[PDB]
Amino acid sequence: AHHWGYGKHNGPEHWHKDFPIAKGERQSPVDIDTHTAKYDPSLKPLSVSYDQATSLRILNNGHAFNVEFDDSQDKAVLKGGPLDGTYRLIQFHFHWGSLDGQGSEHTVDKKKYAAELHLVHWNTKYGDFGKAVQQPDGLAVLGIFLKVGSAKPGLQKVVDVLDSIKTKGKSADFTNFDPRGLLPESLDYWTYPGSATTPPLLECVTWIVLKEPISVSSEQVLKFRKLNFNGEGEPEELMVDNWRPAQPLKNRQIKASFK
Ligand SMILES: NS(=O)(=O)c1nc2ccccc2s1
Ligand SMILES: [Zn+2]
Repeated sequence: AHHWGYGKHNGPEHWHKDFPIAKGERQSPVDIDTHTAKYDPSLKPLSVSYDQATSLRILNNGHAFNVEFDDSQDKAVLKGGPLDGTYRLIQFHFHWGSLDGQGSEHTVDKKKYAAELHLVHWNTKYGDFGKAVQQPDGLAVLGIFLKVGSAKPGLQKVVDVLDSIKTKGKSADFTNFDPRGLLPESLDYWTYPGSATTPPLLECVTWIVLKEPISVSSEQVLKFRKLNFNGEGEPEELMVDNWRPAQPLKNRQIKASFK
């Protein structure tokens, strides 16, 4: 079974041994060089339709926590932008640092943000998530940077439940959470073809990374950093620095939706 992580012996630099696609041609995340990203006037506005999103549960999976959604019909969908077709929200999660100066997976002109939110959606033309991840256009991940400043009121419900899912394998009911409260004002974005950022690192993702970060408070992110990678009763390993660093861009172009 999987033994990868973000510790001292099993971290990103080791993943390729079990998952050789780690050294593939379309791996994520990447550094976004803002000057080299070309404005593409053919890119459409992003359609984020979360009005009917139905959250169910929050889970500490040992590498992050996932806020899970009922994806058994088109309730919360992403379309437009660079996408063809309709992509259904399945879960969101975050990556964050041990300090505010790191935590994001994507970087912007080498800048690291304190954290990064990933809203994961699967292409409905493939019928289920597990089939979608086997396709080059199977997933669309909306990435949103977090900076530390003013609190995000829409995040507080998430923060407050974390004490109940401290350790790996714990979950809690988490209904009625509205992901719209995690979105910045602007939907300007960068897009490129890439991969999942955790094993198995499948090359199935159209990345949509919003330019505008959301602000969260230092107290909010401090509570992320109280989570544990370990299971109950095991030696405490704080869940921090659960980010994969930037990977080679290779033969890819990053496009901008904005001038
Ligand atoms: N961190 S992320 O790319 O949003 C992501 N990682 C994974 C791993 C397995 C399946 C899907 C995804 S989507
Ligand atoms: Zn992620």
